[PDB]
Amino acid sequence: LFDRGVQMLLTTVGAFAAFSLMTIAVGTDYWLYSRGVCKEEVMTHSGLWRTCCLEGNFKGLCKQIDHFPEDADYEADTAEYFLRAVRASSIFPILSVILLFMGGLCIAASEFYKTRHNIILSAGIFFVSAGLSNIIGIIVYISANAGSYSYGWSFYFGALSFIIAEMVGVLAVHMFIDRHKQLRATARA
Amino acid sequence: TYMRSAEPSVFVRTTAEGVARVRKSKGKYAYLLESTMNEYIEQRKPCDT
Repeated sequence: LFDRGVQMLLTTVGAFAAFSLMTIAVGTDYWLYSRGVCKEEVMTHSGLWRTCCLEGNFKGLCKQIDHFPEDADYEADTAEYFLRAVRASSIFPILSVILLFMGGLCIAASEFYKTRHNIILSAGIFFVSAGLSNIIGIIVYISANAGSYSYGWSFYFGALSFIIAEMVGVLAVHMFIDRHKQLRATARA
Repeated sequence: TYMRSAEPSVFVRTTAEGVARVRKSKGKYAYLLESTMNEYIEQRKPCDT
């Protein structure tokens, strides 16, 4: 909002924080708190790949998530199959992870070859797209849930990583406006 | 002719396993049984038919 060095530092630290939070969110098996089984129904903490027990006779023995359950899964329509494929493969959380990493690389590499004026816009677009991918992934995960529960901290880790990415993306493109604004100012004089 | 071409065979050896396939299908299988017996189960346990 003021100066450039701090604003550079603020954007970089925000991008790194968003990347770390989102990477933790993807790799943490604490997304959903619901009653279930880790092999009778009991309190379980779920993620995207494994779900263990809480307050159970054994503690911390997860299984692979039954993305395609056996024993008469009953099948479903093409849209439901598509949704199950997205939820199982987690393409949107991972795609957002990739976009966040790419934007972090772009902003980090901006300190090299300052002349190229589209790398910062590329970083901003990458961060904005990562935020949109976060929205889509959260929505698809919650929809797959509905198919007494509470969400784990890692789900809220990935919820704030969308807010930070958009606030980083807002600043990143804002830097593109001002640094291009200087070009007109020096051209007029 | 469909039960001839129904692979796997939809025929049930006993009347107990006929309803058993129904409760394990969740609306994907229909059972042809006597009407008097049918009115029993629809009020009998597990009250899902």
